[PDB]
Amino acid sequence: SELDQLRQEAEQLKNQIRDARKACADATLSQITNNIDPVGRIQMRTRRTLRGHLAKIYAMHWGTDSRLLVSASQDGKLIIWDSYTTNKVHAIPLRSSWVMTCAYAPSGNYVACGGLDNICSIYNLKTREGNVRVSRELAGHTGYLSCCRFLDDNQIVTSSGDTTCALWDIETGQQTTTFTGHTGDVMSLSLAPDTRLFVSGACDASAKLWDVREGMCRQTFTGHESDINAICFFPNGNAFATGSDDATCRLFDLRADQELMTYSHDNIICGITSVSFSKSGRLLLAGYDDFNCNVWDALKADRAGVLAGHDNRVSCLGVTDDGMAVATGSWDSFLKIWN
Amino acid sequence: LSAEDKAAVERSKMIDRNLREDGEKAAREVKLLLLGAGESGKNTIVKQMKTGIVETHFTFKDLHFKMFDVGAQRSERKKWIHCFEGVTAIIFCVALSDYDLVLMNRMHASMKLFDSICNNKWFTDTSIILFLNKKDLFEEKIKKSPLTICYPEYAGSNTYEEAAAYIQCQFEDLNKRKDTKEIYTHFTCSTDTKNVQFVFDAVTDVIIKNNLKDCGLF
Amino acid sequence: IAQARKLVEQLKMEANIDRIKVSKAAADLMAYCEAHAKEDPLLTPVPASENPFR
Amino acid sequence: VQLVESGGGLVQPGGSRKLSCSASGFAFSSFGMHWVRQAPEKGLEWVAYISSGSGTIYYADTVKGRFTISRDDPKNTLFLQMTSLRSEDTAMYYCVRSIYYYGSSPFDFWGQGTTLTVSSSDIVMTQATSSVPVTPGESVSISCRSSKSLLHSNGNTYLYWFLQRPGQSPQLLIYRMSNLASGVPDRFSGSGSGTAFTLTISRLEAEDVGVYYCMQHLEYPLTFGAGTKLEL
Amino acid sequence: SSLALAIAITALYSAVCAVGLLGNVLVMFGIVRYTKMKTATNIYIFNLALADALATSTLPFQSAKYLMETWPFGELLCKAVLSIDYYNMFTSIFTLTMMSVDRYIAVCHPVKALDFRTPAKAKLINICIWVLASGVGVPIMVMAVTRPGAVVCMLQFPSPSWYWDTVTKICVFLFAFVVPILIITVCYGLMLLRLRSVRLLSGSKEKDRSLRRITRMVLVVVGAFVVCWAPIHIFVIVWTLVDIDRRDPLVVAALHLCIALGYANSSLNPVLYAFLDENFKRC
Ligand SMILES: N=C(N)NCCCCCCN1CC[C@]23c4c5ccc(O)c4O[C@H]2c2nc4ccccc4cc2C[C@@]3(O)[C@H]1C5
Repeated sequence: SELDQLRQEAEQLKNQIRDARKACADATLSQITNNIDPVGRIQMRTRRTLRGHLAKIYAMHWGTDSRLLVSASQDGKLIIWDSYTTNKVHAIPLRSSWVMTCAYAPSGNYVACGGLDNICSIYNLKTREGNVRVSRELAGHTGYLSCCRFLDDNQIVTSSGDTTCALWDIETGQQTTTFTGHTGDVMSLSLAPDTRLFVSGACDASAKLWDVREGMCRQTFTGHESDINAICFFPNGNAFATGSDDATCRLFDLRADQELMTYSHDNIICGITSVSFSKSGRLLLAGYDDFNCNVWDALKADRAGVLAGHDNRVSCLGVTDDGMAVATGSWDSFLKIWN
Repeated sequence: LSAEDKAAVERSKMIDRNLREDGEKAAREVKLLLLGAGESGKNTIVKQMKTGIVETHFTFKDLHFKMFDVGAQRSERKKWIHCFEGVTAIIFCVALSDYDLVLMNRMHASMKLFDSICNNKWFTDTSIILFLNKKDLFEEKIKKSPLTICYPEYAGSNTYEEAAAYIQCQFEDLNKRKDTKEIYTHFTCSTDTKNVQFVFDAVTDVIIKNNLKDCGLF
Repeated sequence: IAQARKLVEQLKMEANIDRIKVSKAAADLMAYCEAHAKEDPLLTPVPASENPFR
Repeated sequence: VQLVESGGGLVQPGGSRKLSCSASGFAFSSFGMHWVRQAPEKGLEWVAYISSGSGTIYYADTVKGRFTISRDDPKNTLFLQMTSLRSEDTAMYYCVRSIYYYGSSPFDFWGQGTTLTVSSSDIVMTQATSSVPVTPGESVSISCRSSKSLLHSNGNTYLYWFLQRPGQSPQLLIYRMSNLASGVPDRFSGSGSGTAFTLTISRLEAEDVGVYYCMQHLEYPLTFGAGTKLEL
Repeated sequence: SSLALAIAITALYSAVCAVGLLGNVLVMFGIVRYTKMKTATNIYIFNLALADALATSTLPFQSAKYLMETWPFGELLCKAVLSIDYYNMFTSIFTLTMMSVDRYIAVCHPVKALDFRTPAKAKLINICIWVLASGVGVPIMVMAVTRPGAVVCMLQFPSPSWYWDTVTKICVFLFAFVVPILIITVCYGLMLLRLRSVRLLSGSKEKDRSLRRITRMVLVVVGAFVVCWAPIHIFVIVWTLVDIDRRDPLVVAALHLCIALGYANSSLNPVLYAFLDENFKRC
């Protein structure tokens, strides 16, 4: 009969943390930013359109140099674009055409992808031969690869559909660490700027912050009412933003362990597929399923702009390291670069 | 443009041409998604050709088929089923030999899965090829175990034909908005090689329908 | 059975963190967004010559 | 990666000869291929270029209309048909592979070369230094001047630095005036602007004795320079 | 004293010319800015619209010919107009025939159709159709000399001129009307039989919502072709065979009414595309 006692203890600890969070809450960020000058409207237009994909684009990632990018489509293709001149640098076939994530190594020597085959494939782009060959195939996830980001050239972190995250050493192809605790399917993964902590959003309406070196969850955030599909970090590493299928973005803070803002509108009934900040963190760009992106003021919770011009659901969007452009990849088999 | 810039453009055009050729070859290809319960029987339908999801490629009557099995994916279907929105057909394997076995009746679980997949928002006009497996076991089992266990409102003859037709009709009745949906029903016989041919016929119809969408008189 | 003990231990570990007030976090976010507003090519219009995407 | 040359030999003027290059160890069909010749006592001059897919073909002015360059991709082999041979064609011929995309490594590998002997404007590229004595453990700077500025409007300076050891094929050191080559130690440094460029060896070893060449890739016909020999 | 007839024929010509020009311009604008030309059906409708646009250019010329019965535009524009008429007639008829054959392939042979119906193949056979009518348009422009108590502009066949004219007219009737109508009827009938066998049968909605509509569209296309091309062909045949008062204003009015029916077919094909093609109706 100790299960009931343990459940009561868990409820008591939940009440304790809720009381502590309520005691730490004094004034909302909206009240503080009621006196800061807003931006009336931003107007970003398409400077570049990248064509060549023959199926739905499911992921894209920028390079560190903010000129090269990698896009993944479910036609079995991973394309490296030179965004400046609309040039295709590499077209990598995949053994499995079911790809839901792609990553660019910070050094630019490797790319990664994965999906319904439960395998994270790492491809080497700088070979003595002129082709791009597969460097390794990390296996050991019982669910589909939802996201993957590069710690460095030898370390990778993967989010999967078996309610687990993993940290792999690429050279040995083995799981250095496994992060467990999520009740539902982990759908997103964002790395901190110092790249020592990472947040993962899952289908149990929960975002968890993990320490990579130690391997345990530091804090758990639960404000959403549906499955979180997108996660991203503030540029200062002390806050993050989550998008879910309840049509609401939410900005949480780490050192306060609360939610700071909610970005929602009564005219939006569709989910959020991907979110991304700006370089200064003033703008939050969120891709929706109603075929267009919305640009919110991160401190004023106002829809500062709309990025329309996609004929299908915006699956991914990214912002360059220097903040010069925003690249959106939707299901209409096109990528659009906005400035 | 400098010389290496022109050569880079030439490289881009070459791999664009290769991309177009690969896309045409993939567009000449028909897609089947295989679905069913664990004990329903799928290995009997993939053995008549002669971790992760599994692919089976075969060729019948100058037509290339890929069949995807997602039975090893123990996760939420609602987050990767839109990857199969463009498939030509979905094959659903339902066993007839497990009407009296509970593993909750597992045939009722098959009906629930069929209802969830058929009325999905991503499968508004995707054809169902319903294969009802284990007819010999059904004939050997219906002679002693009645169909009242799975269906209380049977009220019919306890023979093979009546019970089989009742089960088939109970599976057809789960199809809401059946004007734009078509369900093909076949009874799986192990000692025959015509089963894939049936799929071929069903597949052909979809192409014809798609061709009626191509010339603007669908 | 041990999953309940594991989650109780995890909740106890997560309950002991020191939390700063919401005012401090709000001021930190405002200071970051005001100390990098000039170096934001999307918040402010960019010159045509300096724009790599023409 | 092997580029083995074959053919060559002794011919009479007015004859014809086919030079063959067998490629192994790399994707031949994706690369562009150059034929570059070297006179018995002179430097290198560029002869011919075929692109990937055999779409773009360039020739030098002294060889136009007499030589043809072809490429068999299933056989992984490169041909140079040679007609109306004269006394200026006595040379050692080199096959060079070059791949062209963003951040590429052109002119990276050179074949051994085959010897052909017979019976008896554009950008002018100058290297003022010649036969410079050097000492081990000391830095040395090699200069290269151009008639036209190599700095394109996209921010790329199209200067390539090559090294030829005695009795050996040339090897690539610098791609575009700043960039080190793969397998090259961090002792060579490229710098310069406009028409004037320098290559600095910070510490000199015993394997750096050879002839250094600077080439332009801004526009065809891809002029090389003279030799900057250093041997001590 | 056929002033009312002259005004009516001029008004009909102006109406069909304006309607055809507007419809072809709208079809071009739609195929440019609505759906990219990436399907064989779009390719065929594009080239049919281009043929109709080139054909709907001699309306003032025949209007002036009917009004004044005197050709002031010389052997040069006689040759140009006659060559344009022959070329566009053959091109449009062959494009309709190829559309019917393409639909028959798409329905009755789907496995081979997913390989044959490439946009590149469609462009190839359509260009072949365009250039095969050049072999008919070139002799018309090469050999057509005016010879005016009547200003008359028509082809000067060598001796035996009557034999050559009869051969030319019989050939144009057997290779511009009879063979295309047979091919269109056979292809559409076999396609409709195949669609009857296709599981669009049964149900209270499928049959009368799809198969009846497809049969209606096929019947209206074939009927438009027949009732808008047959009268002028049969009038040409009876004018060559049976003697009649070629100087009668009523006979001239009947000729120009048949010409108006042909130009009405040219202006009515985009009407059928706009108000009957389900792809254009949806998208
Ligand atoms: N949709 C389009 N693609 N186009 C728009 C409609 C174009 C209609 C006019 C086409 N045009 C072609 C040439 C012509 C003619 C015709 C039939 C049989 C024949 O053998 C013949 O040859 C010529 C002729 N010769 C005649 C010779 C003597 C007397 C009268 C003649 C009338 C015609 C009508 C003709 O001009 C007529 C039909």
